[PDB]
Amino acid sequence: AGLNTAAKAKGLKYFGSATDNPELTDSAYVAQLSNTDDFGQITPGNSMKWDATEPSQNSFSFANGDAVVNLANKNGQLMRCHTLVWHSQLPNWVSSGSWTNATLLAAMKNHITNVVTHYKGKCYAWDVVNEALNEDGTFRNSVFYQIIGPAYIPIAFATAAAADPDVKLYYNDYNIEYSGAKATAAQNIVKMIKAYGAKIDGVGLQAHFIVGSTPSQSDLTTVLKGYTALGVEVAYTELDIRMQLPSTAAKLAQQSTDFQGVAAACVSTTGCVGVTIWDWTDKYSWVPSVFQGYGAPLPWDENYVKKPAYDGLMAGLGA
Ligand SMILES: O[C@@H]1[C@@H](O)[C@H](O[C@@H]2CO[C@@H](O)[C@H](O)[C@H]2O)OC[C@H]1O
Ligand SMILES: O[C@@H]1[C@@H](O)[C@H](O[C@@H]2CO[C@H](O)[C@H](O)[C@H]2O)OC[C@H]1O
Ligand SMILES: *[C@@H]1O[C@H](CO)[C@@H](O)[C@H](O)[C@H]1NC(C)=O
Repeated sequence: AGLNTAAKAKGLKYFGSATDNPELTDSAYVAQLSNTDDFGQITPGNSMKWDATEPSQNSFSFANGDAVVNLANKNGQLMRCHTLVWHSQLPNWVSSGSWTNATLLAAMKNHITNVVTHYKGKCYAWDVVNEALNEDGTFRNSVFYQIIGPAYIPIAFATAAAADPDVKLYYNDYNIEYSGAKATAAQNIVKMIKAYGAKIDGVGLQAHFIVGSTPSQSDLTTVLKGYTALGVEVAYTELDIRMQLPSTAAKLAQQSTDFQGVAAACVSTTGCVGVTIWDWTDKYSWVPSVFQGYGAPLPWDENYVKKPAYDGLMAGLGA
């Protein structure tokens, strides 16, 4: 009947979509987001980030995040919660602080404890740390890495695990979906967390790909298995496949085969629990404002109509 029913038929936990609060006032959008044939899981695109949830130190703000959880709860959808420690979308107080290891650690831990406890029981997974790596596999020079060092990553995991012992704790990153230094470094982050003694349950593969330059099914699968071999689960967390504009029939067909291979890679890897697309309609994609000249990244167009990519995903799911 749809992407999520097809996904569950193959043993995945869900097919899902990100969303954001301004889109929840569009009744046609909400109708399809709420179609559980297609979406069994929701991620908030913005309202669980640090700037949204802790705009001032120890001053938490949950209304916008809770509005997304309320929509998922209405529909019986699972939630992925996104994201606790990330260098982007930080409030001014974090980025402008004069910190010591001890003072920034205390602020970070308090952020994690508060936000994870707030959403205790409500999340399938958290993206505990996002985007910790450079492309060469070195650590990104975020405030957290500059002040705390590598230990910030396992400390974050351990803090989240104390606050909610049942939720799956993920490390989430982009360009870790294909073989290379960054993916190896992400495997090493799993290993480092466990060597510290902290819990990590999953690796989140963003999957922000480009039409005609998408990793192949074989390389996707080799990489997924490289993480599941470590005793963690995997998911594609932010899938979109942006095209160089303008859209054409040929590019739409190529985008279908690109999405097809991602779904098929996940089915072929035991331990791949699901796929989340980063929103579901081109109308609301983040892409065009960030990647100049690119767009039309999703399985529905800006008029809420299925594109050939929808059929590619169904075909990759074996439906
Ligand atoms: O609305 C936008 C969001 O869709 C966007 O989300 C980020 C996209 O890049 C991924 O790497 C991040 O993990 C994800 O949160 O953030 C910017 C915002 O304007
Ligand atoms: O906020 C960041 C973006 O800067 C980032 O961009 C990558 C760069 O390498 C690629 O071409 C990949 O397709 C892009 O998505 O993307 C993720 C986002 O976190
Ligand atoms: C910060 O302190 C923790 C001990 O609380 C430690 O694990 C970490 O390595 C320290 N980092 C730096 C740069 O001192």
